[PDB]
Amino acid sequence: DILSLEPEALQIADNEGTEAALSWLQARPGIQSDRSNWLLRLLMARVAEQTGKNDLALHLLAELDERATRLTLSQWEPELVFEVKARRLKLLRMKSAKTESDRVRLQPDMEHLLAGLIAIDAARAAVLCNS
Repeated sequence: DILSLEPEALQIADNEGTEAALSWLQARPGIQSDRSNWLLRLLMARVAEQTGKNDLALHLLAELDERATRLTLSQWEPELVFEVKARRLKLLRMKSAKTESDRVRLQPDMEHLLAGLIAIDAARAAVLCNS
């Protein structure tokens, strides 16, 4: 999107020091979600490798790579996985009211999905707790 396109951090690293460029990279206010949180260290790695440091680039990427083998299913792209689970809840309110004898066990199939949404976006889920 936008967070991995910052060429002006190279425009500080050749005026102020390469330590000062890494200090500039953390104090940008946009880094909220885990996608832009992870790409920022690669941007820190690009500034570190370009100007002649080339040893901090390993530890910037190794501290990147351990948590790179995570963030799998609903961490990256939370807008997509929220579209999946909101449909499985909206379909469960149609299948019942024809066999009224197995509705005593639908509640974990709802209240785990209904707790699967509050871990993603608590604002959009509040118009789904209606009866």
